[PDB]
Amino acid sequence: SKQLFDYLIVIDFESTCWNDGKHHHSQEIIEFPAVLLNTSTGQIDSEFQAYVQPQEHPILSEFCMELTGIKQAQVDEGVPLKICLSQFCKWIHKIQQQKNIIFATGISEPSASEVKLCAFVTWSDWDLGVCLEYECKRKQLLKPVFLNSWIDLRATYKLFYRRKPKGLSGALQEVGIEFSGREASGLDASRNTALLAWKMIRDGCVMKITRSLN
Amino acid sequence: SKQLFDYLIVIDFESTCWNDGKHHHSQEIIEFPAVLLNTSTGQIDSEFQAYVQPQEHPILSEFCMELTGIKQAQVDEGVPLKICLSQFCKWIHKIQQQKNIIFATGISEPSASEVKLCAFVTWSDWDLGVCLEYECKRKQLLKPVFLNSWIDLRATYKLFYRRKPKGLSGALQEVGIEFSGREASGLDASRNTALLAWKMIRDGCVMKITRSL
Repeated sequence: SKQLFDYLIVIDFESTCWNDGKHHHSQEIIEFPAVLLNTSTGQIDSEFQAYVQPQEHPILSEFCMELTGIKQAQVDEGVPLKICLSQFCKWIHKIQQQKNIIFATGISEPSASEVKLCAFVTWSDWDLGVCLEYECKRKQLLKPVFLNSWIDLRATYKLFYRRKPKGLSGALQEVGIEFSGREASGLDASRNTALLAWKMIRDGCVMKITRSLN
Repeated sequence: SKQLFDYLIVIDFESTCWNDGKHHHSQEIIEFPAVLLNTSTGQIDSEFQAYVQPQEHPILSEFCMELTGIKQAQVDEGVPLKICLSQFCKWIHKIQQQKNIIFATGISEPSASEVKLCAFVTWSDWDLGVCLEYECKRKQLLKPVFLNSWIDLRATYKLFYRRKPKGLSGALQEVGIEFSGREASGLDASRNTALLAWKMIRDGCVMKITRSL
């Protein structure tokens, strides 16, 4: 099976959250992880991780610290989301200059092996379609335009293996990949999502864009 | 004090929820309540209630059934969300045929004629700005355009009384309205939210649109 993208960037956001019934607050990203997956070798050639300091609700709840495993001192040393997006773009620009990566849906010219097509992968459409999207609009921040299209890996998992998975853990378990300890979060969840994408590629799944916000 | 809107429609959604240690992002509406408040008389002239059958997670968790008071058989008898908006629009169309209500944007003056201005009121922006909005966008359903602007009663309470309320119950307690027992849910919570809005009108608060999409 021939893949369209030479690299995927897998992202699994962690954010503030509460489950106190009908009290509803505004959620802010607290961890911004990304792993660069090589669709030809299967390895992780580069990683990005930044803890984001919340501004509207800077105190992490016990439910949130229990769910994400993130301690208070980590978001206290972290940077606001605005600075985080600048750091992430610097990382994107770095991996472009190193691996000759562009973000395109296809080359309308004969293929040149020097250029590499890359795409963003998330588990659900929640990361780049809900979490980062509706937070940038509410804080009037500039969202990088290359995060407006991605690959919903859960939807890709459903139509490929022809079954409905019960979360990222359930999907990994059904294909024989079992991890130990608590459910991964942040950079660990991103690495495991990239493992699932690599397993799907080995099984012959061609990763295609599933959602666009344009 | 002269009010801008002649009627308010108060909405307090109930939705699926879990507390099983896992990450949960998409919630589905399971109760669709709405009360029509008369801002001049103080009465509730009409009500709407529909139990919505969830599709992505049709089995209500025990944490959800306990928190909302909704039993599994009620959403089993309920209708999908798509059908629910059609019933809600028929109810909107019905109160239009009876009370001559219109929904208009950028209203800088109370109506002085036969036509009556109405607006939607919810506690916080979560109901019409997060819950219904994301669920319609992910399910590719057509959301009624008149649900694109509303009155955040929590924000209106904060800037009017100049104090931080501890939830809808905390807000009611601070204005002398005290309830006992479990936290209300669904249609009961909508009536209690409309009670708060009526008292705020009595204190002189002019209800204004706070959010528009």
